Amino acid sequence: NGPLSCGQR
Amino acid sequence: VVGGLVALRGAHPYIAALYWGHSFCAGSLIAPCWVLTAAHCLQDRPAPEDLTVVLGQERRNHSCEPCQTLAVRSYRLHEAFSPVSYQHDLALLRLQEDADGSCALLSPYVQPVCLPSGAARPSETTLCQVAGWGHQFEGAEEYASFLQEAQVPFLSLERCSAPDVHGSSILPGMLCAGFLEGGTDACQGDSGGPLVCEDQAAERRLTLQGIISWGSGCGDRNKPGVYTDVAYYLAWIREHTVS
Repeated sequence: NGPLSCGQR
Repeated sequence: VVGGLVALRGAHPYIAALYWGHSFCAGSLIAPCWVLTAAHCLQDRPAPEDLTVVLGQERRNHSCEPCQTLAVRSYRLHEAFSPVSYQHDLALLRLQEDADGSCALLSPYVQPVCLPSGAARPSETTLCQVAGWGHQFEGAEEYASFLQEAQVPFLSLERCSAPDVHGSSILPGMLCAGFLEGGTDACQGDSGGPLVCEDQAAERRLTLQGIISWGSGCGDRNKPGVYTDVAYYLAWIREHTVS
């Protein structure tokens, strides 16, 4: 799990 | 919000509610210790101690079970904010950390919203969501109790700064969203609230791209709501957020 990146994919 | 419906409890974890004295404003959690709101909400420069921030709230001014109430350590309005033109209408709220050094206690109902890319070129194509506890119509007696949300399309500046719509009023740092035919819009008491729009580039696909700022009427034709362009101020947010 953990946090999901806000970075562009 | 006009032309919108009630938002489900888990729909808006990033929205913040700001209370002080007799006034009210909304805001967006952009980081566990940082809330982004509209500067004109604080143009009166009320003391931080007076300020109260409530996260994970669904009903306005109602205590709830995932509701978290926080104090405001300090806040900063944009240096170039004008109370006349509403240009540069954004402000940062630094939340007060507790004994554990934590500010916002993150949960499925309290989570920060992703900041926008900005480098991307937004077409009118982009669809957005606007949320708030403001009036549901221009004549409305009272603010909404439940959080209202509405789907609105992003509107290009060139179209926006058009004579028919808002004309000269629109300035750099501003963006518009809504239907020129009207019907759905942000309304008074929605100020400071989030405008979350589609970003296909982003992994989360949804970023905070606007702060509810101003407009003329609620939902009036050819008079879309005007927002602060968050992407225009990323450097400013980075710079003072880092503090």
